[PDB]
Amino acid sequence: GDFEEIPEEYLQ
Amino acid sequence: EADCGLRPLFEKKSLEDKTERELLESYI
Amino acid sequence: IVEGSDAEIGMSPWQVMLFRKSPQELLCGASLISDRWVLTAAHCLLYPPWDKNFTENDLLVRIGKHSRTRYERNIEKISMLEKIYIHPRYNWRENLDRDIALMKLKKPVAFSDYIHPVCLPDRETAASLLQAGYKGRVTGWGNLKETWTAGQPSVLQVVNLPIVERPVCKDSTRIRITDNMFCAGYKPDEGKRGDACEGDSGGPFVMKSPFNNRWYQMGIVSWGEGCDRDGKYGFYTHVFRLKKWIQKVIDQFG
Ligand SMILES: *[C@@H]1O[C@H](CO)[C@@H](O)[C@H](O)[C@H]1NC(C)=O
Ligand SMILES: NC(=O)c1ccc(Cl)s1
Ligand code: NA
Ligand code: NA
Repeated sequence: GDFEEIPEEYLQ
Repeated sequence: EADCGLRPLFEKKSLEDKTERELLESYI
Repeated sequence: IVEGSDAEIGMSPWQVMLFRKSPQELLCGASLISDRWVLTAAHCLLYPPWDKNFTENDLLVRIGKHSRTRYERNIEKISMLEKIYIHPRYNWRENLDRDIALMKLKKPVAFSDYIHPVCLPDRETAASLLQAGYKGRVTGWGNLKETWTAGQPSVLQVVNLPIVERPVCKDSTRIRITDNMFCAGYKPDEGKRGDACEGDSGGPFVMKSPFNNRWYQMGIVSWGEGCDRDGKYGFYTHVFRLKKWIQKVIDQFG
C-alpha cells in the first residue's frame, strides 16, 4: 500500500 | 552510447548540479 | 541513502528502480547503460540464502523516476524484462564477489530529459579516477537510516563519498575483500558522514570525468554491514574489472 498502483498494462 | 553520461538538464545545457563541484575538487 | 540530500530533477537520469510486481515494492536500484540494457547487482536477483531467485516475469524496471512511491505519469517509463544475465562467477556463497547482473529490456526505452544512459569506464578513466580520496556519487531510494520506526525517502537521495584506501577497507571487516570490490565512505575522524542503506543496492556509484565532463559508473552498490556506521564502509562492485563480461553479454545477446 506504500506505492501508488501502476497502470495495469504493465502487469499483463 | 556516443552521448552517454551527458545529462539533458545539466551538461547538455551547461548547467551544474548543486554538488558536482565537490567531486571535481576531490580529483587532485 | 543515509545523510544524503534530495536529488535535483534530472540529476541521475540513468537511475533505475527494480520493482517487484507482486507484492508491488522496491527491490533495488539499477542503472541505464543503453536503450535496452540495465545494470544492477547480482544479489538483487539471486541470493539463495534468502530464497531469492527472481525470474524475468517477477520484475519490472521503472526509469526516469524521482518520487519513490508515486506513479510519475508522463515522466517515468516502466519496462518489462526480456532476460536476466547473472555473472557466471558471482559468489553468493561467500562474499558477493562479482556482484553484477544485466537485464535486457523487452523494448527500447525512449530517452528524455529524465531518462539517459550513463557511461561505462574505459581502462584509463578507471585508472585515473579510482583513487583513494576521490569522490563518487551514490543515489537511491533506500532507507534513510539503519534503524527506524515505521525512515524512507519521498524522493531519490544522493550522497557523495570518497573512495577509501584498500587496506582500510580490508581492515574494517572480517569479510574477504577481492579485487572486484572497492569501498567508499568517510572515516570516523573526517567530520562528514553518509552511506548507502537497505534498498540502495544495485544502484550506481558514479564519477564525473574531469577530462571529458561525462558521468561514468565506476561501481554498483553491493554490500555493507549496517548503514553509516563509524569505522565501516560501503562496498561496491568494480565495474571496470567486470566490463569484459558486460561487453561479452551485450555483444552476444544485444
Ligand atoms: C535460479 O533459478 C533458475 C531458474 O529457475 C535456475 O535454473 C537456477 O539453477 C537457479 N539458481 C540457483 C543458484 O538456485
Ligand atoms: N546496508 C546496505 O544495504 C548497504 C550499506 C552500504 C552499501 Cl554499499 S549497501
Ligand atoms: Na579484515
Ligand atoms: Na561509515
